[PDB]
Amino acid sequence: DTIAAEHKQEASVLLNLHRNKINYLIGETMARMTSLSIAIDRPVDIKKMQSILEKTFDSEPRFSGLYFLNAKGDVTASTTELKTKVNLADASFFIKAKETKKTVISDSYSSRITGQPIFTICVPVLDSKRNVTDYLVAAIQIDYLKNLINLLSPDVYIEVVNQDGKMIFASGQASHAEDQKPVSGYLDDISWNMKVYPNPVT
Amino acid sequence: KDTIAAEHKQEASVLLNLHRNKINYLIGETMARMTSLSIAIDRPVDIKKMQSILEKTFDSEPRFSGLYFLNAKGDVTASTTELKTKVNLADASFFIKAKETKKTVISDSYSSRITGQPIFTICVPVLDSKRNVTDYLVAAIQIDYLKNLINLLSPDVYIEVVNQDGKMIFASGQASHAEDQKPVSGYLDDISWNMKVYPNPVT
Repeated sequence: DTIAAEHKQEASVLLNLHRNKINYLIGETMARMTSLSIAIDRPVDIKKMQSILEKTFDSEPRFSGLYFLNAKGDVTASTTELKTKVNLADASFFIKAKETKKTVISDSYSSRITGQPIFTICVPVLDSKRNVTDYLVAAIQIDYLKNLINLLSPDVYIEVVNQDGKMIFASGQASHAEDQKPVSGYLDDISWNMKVYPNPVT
Repeated sequence: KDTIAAEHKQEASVLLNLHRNKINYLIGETMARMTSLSIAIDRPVDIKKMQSILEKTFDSEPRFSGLYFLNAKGDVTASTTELKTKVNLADASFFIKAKETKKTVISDSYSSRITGQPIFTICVPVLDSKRNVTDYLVAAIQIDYLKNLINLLSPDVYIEVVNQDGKMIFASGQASHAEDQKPVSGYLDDISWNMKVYPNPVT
């Protein structure tokens, strides 16, 4: 009954290793975007913004894309080469960012631009008068996070789920989890619950 | 029991990673913050606008002793700390290393030439397009702030932070608690600081 105890500890240690890596990713990304939003000289040269987004996005496989929105929510700069004009004024994160005038981290969803699952960090750009003028938007690929976890822990079963039971992603074979209770824990900045299943004793 | 020992040894290995990761994050996030500045600032750099960005950045960030901006010569030309007499940092270890390497540098701990407090600095060279160093972003962080961070979670364990040469960076907790214990220890990612967490003893 006590190889079990060790397997439960190993799980708890994976839980922490893994939340940290993701909490870092998100925290660092917010930090970068916040820097950009402060350092932009007004009025914004859209071409200049574009080159900065490209420099930033280069070599960070984490990013699905990075985008700049006008006050109306039209994508005005984009690391993804667009085939139509895109407007995001209807996305919850947009609406929430506009309202709160605070940074926002969205739930997962399927990218309007790339069609794959992602979640985004949105940072409104403010005025002297504290009006939102523009929005910086970084989108992170969910699958990137899956693989991050899957390469370090292929033989554990780990699922991440949001507050409403939506499956964000799952790593490993669910078989490795049978007769197991999972060790769980929420992330810092999104309300995703990670669940790490102890391995069974042999 | 030996059973309860291995447990406390692990309670401590859990603390090592917890705290290492917290500092590792603190440093990396700060680097990222400065890196993004160098990238997005219009060049050539306007110090008025620079001065304002540093102030905005230093806002709600008890992390910092201060943010500074240096020119190629090492003169502090923007600062979040009200300066009396013109300051130059060309002689600073980290400055020399930064000019040289044209890469980000994380200093060891030392006493602030500016605030007289114990700090360590992150120095990010600002490069022109021909890859020449034109300026330097400098972020100073209070060692105090880090002590508090550890203390906040584990005020009842003994944690020692020491550099590659045996210099005490800081200690958190009462050393009484370390008696008869071997520490679970490990180095940070971006500074050569070795963190040592001493298991709690048995009831």
